[PDB]
Amino acid sequence: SGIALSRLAQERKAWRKDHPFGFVAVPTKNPDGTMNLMNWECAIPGKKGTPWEGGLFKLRMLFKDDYPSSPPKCKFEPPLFHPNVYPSGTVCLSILEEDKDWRPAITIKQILLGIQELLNEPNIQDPAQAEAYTIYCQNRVEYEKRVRAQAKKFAPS
Amino acid sequence: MEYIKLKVIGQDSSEIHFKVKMTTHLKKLKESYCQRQGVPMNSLRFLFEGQRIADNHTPKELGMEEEDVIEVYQEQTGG
Ligand code: NA
Repeated sequence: SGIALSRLAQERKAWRKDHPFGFVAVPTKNPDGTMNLMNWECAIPGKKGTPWEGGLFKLRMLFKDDYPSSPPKCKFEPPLFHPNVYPSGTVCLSILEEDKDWRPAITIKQILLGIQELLNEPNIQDPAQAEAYTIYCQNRVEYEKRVRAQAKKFAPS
Repeated sequence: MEYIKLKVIGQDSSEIHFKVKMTTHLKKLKESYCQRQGVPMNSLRFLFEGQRIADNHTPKELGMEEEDVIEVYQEQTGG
């Protein structure tokens, strides 16, 4: 799709110019050097001043041919312990839905930043992962403990 | 011619090959090449015999033939 690819080229150019510190977002390069902008390997740094700090969490971002009218799908690889990430790694987030808060004007920067913020402040209106969710609500201590062990597991070493 | 094979070569010696009608505006070829490189349309320039290829140039106009080479460069260079 010319429309999707022309926008993803703009996205990639802007990312290269300037993006938020610690964030990674690299379209997939084919064995032959040519580009697949429909599949991006990303990383989210855990937010500073929070139990997430220090973790660098890989997420894949997949675009469909009706991008930017459609959102990407955003998948943590591996899946993370967090109330709003399904056991699959797929992120439940309203800006990732046409029928909720996705609009064409949302950029990859805002997507990644949106998800970094979600990591830190869960939406209790969406239990995507019932055990992370139940612990978040009923045992914040155990929740914070698991969050710090997970940040530690995914800290660059 | 009816279709001619055009070769697009960059600085790295990589080639991508297009089958195009002589009649068709070379914008489509440019558009595809940029797509394969993952860069905007306005960021690359394409030259044949040292002259810039316009969007509405056709292989017929510029006198192109089977296996002719188009050299591609970064604008500026930038981009
Ligand atoms: Na959707």
